[PDB]
Amino acid sequence: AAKDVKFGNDARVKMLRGVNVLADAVKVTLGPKGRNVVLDKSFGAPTITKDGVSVAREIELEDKFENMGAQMVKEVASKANDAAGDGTTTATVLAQAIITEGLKAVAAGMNPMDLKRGIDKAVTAAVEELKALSVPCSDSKAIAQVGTISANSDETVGKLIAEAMDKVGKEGVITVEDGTGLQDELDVVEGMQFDRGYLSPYFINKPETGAVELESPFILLADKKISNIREMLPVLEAVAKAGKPLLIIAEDVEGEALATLVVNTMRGIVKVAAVKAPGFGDRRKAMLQDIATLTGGTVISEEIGMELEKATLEDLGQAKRVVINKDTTTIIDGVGEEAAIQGRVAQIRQQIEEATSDYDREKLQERVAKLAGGVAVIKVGAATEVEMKEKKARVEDALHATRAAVEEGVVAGGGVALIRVASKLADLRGQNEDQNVGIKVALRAMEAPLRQIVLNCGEEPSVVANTVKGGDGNYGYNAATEEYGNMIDMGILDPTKVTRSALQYAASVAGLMITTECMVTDLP
Amino acid sequence: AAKDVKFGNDARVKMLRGVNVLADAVKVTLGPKGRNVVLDKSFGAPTITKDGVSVAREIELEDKFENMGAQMVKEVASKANDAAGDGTTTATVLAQAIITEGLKAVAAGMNPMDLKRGIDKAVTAAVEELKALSVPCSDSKAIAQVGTISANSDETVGKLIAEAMDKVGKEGVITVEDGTGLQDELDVVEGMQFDRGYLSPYFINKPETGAVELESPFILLADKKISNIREMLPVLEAVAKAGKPLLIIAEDVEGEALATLVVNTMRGIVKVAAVKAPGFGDRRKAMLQDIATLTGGTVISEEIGMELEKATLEDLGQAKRVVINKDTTTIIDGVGEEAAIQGRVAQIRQQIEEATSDYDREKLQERVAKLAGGVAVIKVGAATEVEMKEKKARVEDALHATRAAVEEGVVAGGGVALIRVASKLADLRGQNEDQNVGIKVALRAMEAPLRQIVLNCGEEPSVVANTVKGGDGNYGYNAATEEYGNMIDMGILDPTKVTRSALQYAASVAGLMITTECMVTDLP
Amino acid sequence: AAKDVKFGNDARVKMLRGVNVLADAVKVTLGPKGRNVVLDKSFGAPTITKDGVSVAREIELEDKFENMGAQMVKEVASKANDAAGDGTTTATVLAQAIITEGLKAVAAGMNPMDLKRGIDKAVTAAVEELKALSVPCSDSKAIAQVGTISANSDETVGKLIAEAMDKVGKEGVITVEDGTGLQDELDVVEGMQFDRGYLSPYFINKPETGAVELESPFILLADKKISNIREMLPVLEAVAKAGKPLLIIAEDVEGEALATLVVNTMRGIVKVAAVKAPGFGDRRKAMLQDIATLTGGTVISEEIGMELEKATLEDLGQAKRVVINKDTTTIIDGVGEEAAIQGRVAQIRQQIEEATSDYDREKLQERVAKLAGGVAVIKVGAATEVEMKEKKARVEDALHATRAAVEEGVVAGGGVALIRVASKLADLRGQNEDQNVGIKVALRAMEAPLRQIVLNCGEEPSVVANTVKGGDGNYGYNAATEEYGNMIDMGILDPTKVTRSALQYAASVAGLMITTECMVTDLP
Repeated sequence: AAKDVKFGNDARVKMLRGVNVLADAVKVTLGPKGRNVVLDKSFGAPTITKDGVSVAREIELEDKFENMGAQMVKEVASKANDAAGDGTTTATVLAQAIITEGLKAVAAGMNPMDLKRGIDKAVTAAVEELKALSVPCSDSKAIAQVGTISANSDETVGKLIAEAMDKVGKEGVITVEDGTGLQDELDVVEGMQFDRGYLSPYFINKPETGAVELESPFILLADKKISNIREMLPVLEAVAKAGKPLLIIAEDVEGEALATLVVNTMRGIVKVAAVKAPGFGDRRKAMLQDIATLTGGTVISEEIGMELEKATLEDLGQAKRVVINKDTTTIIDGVGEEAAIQGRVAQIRQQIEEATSDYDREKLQERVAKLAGGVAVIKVGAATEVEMKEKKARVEDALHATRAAVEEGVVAGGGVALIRVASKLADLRGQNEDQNVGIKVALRAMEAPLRQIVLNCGEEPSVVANTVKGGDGNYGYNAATEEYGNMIDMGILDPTKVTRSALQYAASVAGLMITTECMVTDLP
Repeated sequence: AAKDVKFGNDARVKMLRGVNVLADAVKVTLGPKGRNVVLDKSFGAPTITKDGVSVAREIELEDKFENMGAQMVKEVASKANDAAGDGTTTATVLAQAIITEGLKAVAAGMNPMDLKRGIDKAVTAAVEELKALSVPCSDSKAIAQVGTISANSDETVGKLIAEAMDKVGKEGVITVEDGTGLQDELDVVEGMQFDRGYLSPYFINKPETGAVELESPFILLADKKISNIREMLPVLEAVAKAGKPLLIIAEDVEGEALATLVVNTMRGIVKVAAVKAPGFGDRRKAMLQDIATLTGGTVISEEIGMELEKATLEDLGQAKRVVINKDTTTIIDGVGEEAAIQGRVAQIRQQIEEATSDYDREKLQERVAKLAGGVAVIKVGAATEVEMKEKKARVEDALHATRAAVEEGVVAGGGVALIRVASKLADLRGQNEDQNVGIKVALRAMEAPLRQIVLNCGEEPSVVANTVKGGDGNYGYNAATEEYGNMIDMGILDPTKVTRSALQYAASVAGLMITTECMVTDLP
Repeated sequence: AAKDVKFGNDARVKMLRGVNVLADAVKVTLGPKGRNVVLDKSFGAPTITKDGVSVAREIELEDKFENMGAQMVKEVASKANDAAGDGTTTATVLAQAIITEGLKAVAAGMNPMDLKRGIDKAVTAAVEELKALSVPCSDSKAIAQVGTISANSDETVGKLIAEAMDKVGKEGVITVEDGTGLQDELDVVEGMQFDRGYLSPYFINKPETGAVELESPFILLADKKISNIREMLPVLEAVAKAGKPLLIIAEDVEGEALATLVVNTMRGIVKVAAVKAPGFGDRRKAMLQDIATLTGGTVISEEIGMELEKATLEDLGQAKRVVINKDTTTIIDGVGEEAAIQGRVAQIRQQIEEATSDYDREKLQERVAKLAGGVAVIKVGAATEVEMKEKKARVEDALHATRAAVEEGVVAGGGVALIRVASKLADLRGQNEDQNVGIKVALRAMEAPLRQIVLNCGEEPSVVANTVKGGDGNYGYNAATEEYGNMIDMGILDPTKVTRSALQYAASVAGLMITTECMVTDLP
């Protein structure tokens, strides 16, 4: 369509107003004294969140140009989220900051392109700086501190999380769902288990709820359904022989097998029952050897060198016992050597370091966790729904933050780290003057986080910042207690990684943004 | 789409105007001197209700922002209803209340987030408080009082309700339907009975209307239909032998079977007839063992280790007699040991405490009531339809209220309970000042219910409230009689559970709401 | 539709405003001190580029006539891209330039048609001129210089490119993809390899990730799928005898074959496995002889004078070994004489020089590179996405530019070359006066590039231009260092070919454009 082009200052200005609106709408939610924003929804009821990125996304401006600037900055808040799911708001603040200044300098008559570089360098610099301050977050305490700090100062959270991690381990999986009650709840799965119920409800062992407890069973794995393919009695009778319970897994099982199966297990002929494998072809199949191997079984390559009956009783796997309901199955413990275990695990290392990451390493580690480690889930408590949301939301950030803290350590919160590394680069210079300004600009913006925080407390951003800059190391203002001191001893930690991503992502765009000289878009 | 963001005061105000509209439109219906509201409907004729939640839902504002506010408070009114189906209006009032004050304090320049905490704490407190005053509602008298009080002071109601509960028991099921005449009517089903008529209309025993009364029959249950599968005479003749009438249940029955059956019961060979089982597959089948075991019969696992004829006359279950029409069957009594009865009941305990609640525990408790207790239904009398609606409505509120009072006890109505526990927390304080205000705010709001009721009587809300606050325990104003006294002895009872939910749900949202600093929505 | 015709000056003016808009919007991005532009997108986020042609495309004007003018000049910026993927901005500058002056001269009352010729001639001349100064770019140093200068002065780029070229050779292929990290990364494939993984995952030789390494295998090539056509064991067993591993290639393979194949390679009968050929019918088949001939194999003319088993073990090709995962296959080295190699290559010469050029000579030289040379890929580093683009973008430009400098040499950048050849034609004349102006016009415009560059540095375009014109040979202003000197010694090189296309394409349209006397289009 016919366009509307704008150059220089006009364009910039527009762009900036755009940015500001977005920014301003995200600032409000920064820090312990951060406030909330309400996002409307034709869908259901409006949403109340303090999650910066959540906000960002909803901002769209009528002014095509104002809008563009907004639509750009929006991505820092975004990328920041994909990186480590937290720090979003914070990040944004820095862009807002950088850009403002930047533009002011371009308006000053400097070459934007050098400004950019000056900034870029000043940042590359600022990063090593942080990696310096980053200190390992390893004890459960520290971890509880980041979770807590992340969840807008909710101890219960960090506390819970810390626990989970302390249990499921390092490669143990952790997820959060809506809770039934109003209290938060932590459930931890032990050993091997999955989401499959029994097809033979009649085959319930001891307890109710479909509770099956095949004492010392022989696990059996397949690659097809069993309508009338019931042929396999050898294998079957082989255990009727040993007189041990039997667990089964495969594409499925028709009543033909079940029926007879019912009365067999009934008459006391053979205590047995079966449940379907995971889910999709490559899925389920991809997950069985593990199972077998675990319990010491011999998966049936219905597709390779094997067949139905085509298999001995010793091929089966063995485990202490099992527990099944109409939706889940669990193995108490399949006697299978660690040489096998860590083995089946070791081969997961390539699966691990994958160029797929998102979705891959996900369902991946899951098994990895079930394959020796543990799986945990958290149920968030809330009276309302607009509450469960917000709540469960913050719970995840924290969940991520901790994950980031662990892999990349932490540094002093309250935006002191940055403010601190800024002083450290007070002597950083570039190829030319513009560039030096470009650097100064950035350093200057690094005070943003801190003083937005302060401002969210109705206090002098500039006065605090000062006294804070006067200090050393981790001397920092505690907005919550309204008194200075050691940010770390006070447990106000920021996972090094977020602080870093926020600065990078922020600049990465701000940088470009301030080098706009023309803008094109459609007509009103 | 292009948005419209609003920050601080502006946003808040709008939000509040929105709340108010909603609230105000729901207040009007509070208390005995509560009035009605009319909800238009393109559908048919307008609706006239005094049900707060019914109203809330209908409120939508043109001002995107005023609307958001309303869309939010609307949820308290809602949740309150999912929780215990009553107190809705009341709940709302508190929010309205909490928010008003809250905002005023934010305007005062206080940190909203502490305000929130202050409130939250003040509430957690207020709750134990109630759990304190809650006293067991067990006698039918009390139960009639909550029903009555619930149904805007209609004794006939509480009266009827009390009766029902007194009959069907504790686990007996109770439902309300539009009645035929103008008088309310209570029907109570005794023993076992469902909604299936006879396929063989010709097989009518004694009375008319298709009235069947097979004396000392043999009940038979299957899992299939019988077109030409008429093969089964062994089992048949076995009874022709015994000379007893026969009842049948299964997926269905074709004339082939019927035809022959007709003349058989006719010529006096075998007095019999049958009727289809419950409804859906997993439905009906799920409901048969129960039938069997009861009368002492052996359901036919047409699908498992069983077939047609394959079953002895002894497998059949027995009962005194039965009564069927063209739409309902009923077993006078199937001699089946209590070992079996309570057994089939005890195993319902897991079905009971189910993470399904809504829809599950319903049809569930139903059978439960039929497997020992009793079932009841109420027919509401009304000349018109616009009446039959309102009437029948309130009837349920009470039906729920009672249910709630039973399980969670009760406390003094007139919003005295709250006003009372408020005084009890006159010394509650929080971590900082803002928080103390936050608390104070909340206590202050707990006078809302009471003084709205008063206002709904054209009387000094503040004057009453005072005298009421001067009193102790359950001293309370009786809006209806316009005179003070003991709220309990007067039978003005509120099921503890509602009073509690209304406060919780109300705060839960209100709290968040007063921490709004920005709002985003689409353009006008 | 009803039209709107405009004649002479009116039309022209409109047409010009149109051009200017477009032009002006592309100028901003010229040179090291070039700035960026933002192209909005309803799609996702806005785009930030410095790529002239990228911009051009987005420009459309509301004024039907102003629009036409823009729609015209737009093609120079365009064609310039199809020609050598760079110089786009620059080209545009010249048109803008030529047109302006031209029109002014038509307004001067000259015959436009001669103006055109004068220009055309002036250009043909200027071209030989360049071809004169063009000097061979052959050393890696020079090659990195154009890369670098093309990628807005990024050495890392020219550096990287220089290397790749220095590896893959002259006919080696080079491509750029988004990298994983933030660092740019260069990967170079050695020998023969394509994008096909193993269908027999179980057939993983040594390493994980599905790593197969058939040591000294026999390669097999076919023209069909092998479900049950398993027939061919003579061929199979043939190698089972020689005890060598085996690689296969054809339409496909079904389990029937795999399954058995599995246990064979398992039992240590015959270590083998297979992977599908390239892709489409003509495709895959097109690429096999090459493979065969390479390893010294005999492709199976399943469609001609051959069949399944119909083929001896000696038909098979042989290679050191192979490397396969779930996605790619690679031959370490098929022992195949060079008489064969360069032969299968020599025949590619006709394929090469083709009238299809685009898409033809692409996938073409690919094999060519794989049939003796080497394949290379570059991964671009970027924190954001809006960065990864711009970055990766320029990277290609350079990738192109080099490609051009090599085949057509280079000349002095900073638009000196042109300004230089301009002085060389100071005595060029044509058939009549108008024509002489036509020439003069053109020469005059060749200062455009230079002084736009200067202007993008906030400096006197005319002042620099002078001092630069006062110089000789490669004396030129260095915008970046803001100081004059030898453009070549400074490594500021422009692939001769681009400079030429830019001038040509520019004039080609400009010329015509200035001979507009009427314009037709639709009504507003």
